[PDB]
Amino acid sequence: GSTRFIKCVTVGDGAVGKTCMLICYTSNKFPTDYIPTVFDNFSANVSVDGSVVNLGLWDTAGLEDYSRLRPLSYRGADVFILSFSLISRASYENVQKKWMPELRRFAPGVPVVLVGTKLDLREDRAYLADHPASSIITTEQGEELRKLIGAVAYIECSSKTQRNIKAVFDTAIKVVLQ
Ligand SMILES: Nc1nc2c(ncn2[C@@H]2O[C@H](COP(=O)(O)OP(=O)(O)NP(=O)(O)O)[C@@H](O)[C@H]2O)c(=O)[nH]1
Ligand SMILES: [Mg+2]
Repeated sequence: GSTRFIKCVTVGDGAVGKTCMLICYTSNKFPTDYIPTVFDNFSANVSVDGSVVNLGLWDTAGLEDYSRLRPLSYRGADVFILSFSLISRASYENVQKKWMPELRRFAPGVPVVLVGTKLDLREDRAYLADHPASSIITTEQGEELRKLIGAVAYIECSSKTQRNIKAVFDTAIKVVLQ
């Protein structure tokens, strides 16, 4: 009758973990193989701050070949999740250079939740030992990116260890409702 339906579109570079995060959100576990390029999702009656909502999750591919389809998905969106990987400075720079400009262009004033993915790798000593320090985005650098591009919230998460997965989508709801 009145339950709000929220269209939330997740975007960001190839291989940052957008699909794993959508899958992890409903299944509460890390999908370790057979990951499709896109897996749309939904959760019903999600209660955030006592308010109940249907959250529709549109997955999008980061692939360059699908760049003309993406704006078709942006149409009618209530909120975007804009993802980059915490162990990829390149993905972080693409947020500034590629993703935020496109969202601003096709969907001005739609709130953006910035999300840094793969938090487990940022905290993994072998991973850190074997990659340049400059590749790694620290929380202060993510929060700065949030202000710089004008996103409304910033969440760091790991699908692999289930850190802050629920917070990503609870934040997506809050930003639409508050
Ligand atoms: N260590 C770690 N790996 C992750 C995490 N999430 C995703 N991955 C790994 O990251 C790779 C890409 O994940 P995927 O969800 O397919 O990324 P995507 O952003 O949907 N890629 P596309 O843009 O091509 O659809 C996979 O190898 C996957 O296991 C995470 O939290 N931690
Ligand atoms: Mg995907």
